[PDB]
Amino acid sequence: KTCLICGDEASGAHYGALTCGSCKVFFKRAAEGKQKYLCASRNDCTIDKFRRKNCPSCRLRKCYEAGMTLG
Amino acid sequence: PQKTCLICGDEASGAHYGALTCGSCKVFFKRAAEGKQKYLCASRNDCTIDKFRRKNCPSCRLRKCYEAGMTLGA
DNA sequence: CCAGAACATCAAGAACAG
DNA sequence: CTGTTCTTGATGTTCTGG
Ligand SMILES: [Zn+2]
Ligand SMILES: [Zn+2]
Ligand SMILES: [Zn+2]
Ligand SMILES: [Zn+2]
Repeated sequence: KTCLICGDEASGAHYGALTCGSCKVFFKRAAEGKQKYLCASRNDCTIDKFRRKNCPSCRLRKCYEAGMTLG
Repeated sequence: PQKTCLICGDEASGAHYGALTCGSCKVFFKRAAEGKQKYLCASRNDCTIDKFRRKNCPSCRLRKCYEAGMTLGA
């Protein structure tokens, strides 16, 4: 019943596994406009309801990594 | 011959609340400075703040400030 | 020159529309 | 569900009085 990216709330399957409302919207806007998001630390940046915004780079790869795509 | 931000690195504005800050940094501080922002760091309070990633970790940023010795006036 | 106020952006997460 | 638009907090850049 929970997201597999941020771990918050699941809304359904989108471009792959379960995602939160935002993780859905994020993944697209993100992977499409190809923006080299660079982590600010050591890439392990824990992502969740509270922090997911803090670092697109880490969030984004968590997507590809946890299975996700555009088609 | 260029003055640089002691916090973000962007083009420095002036001596604000304590040090050579960038435009935003000045403001950024004052706002959060005294307020319940409750910013949360991602990793270990040791991120690297530069003009293009200052938005990422507020916590670290502000902390860097307090560390650089900024202030409002006690 | 600087601390603030005032006016202007960005972008994330929610609410919609098809 | 997926594509698009709206709302709003967090930020940024100008404009002001002392
Ligand atoms: Zn999520
Ligand atoms: Zn990160
Ligand atoms: Zn700065
Ligand atoms: Zn941080």
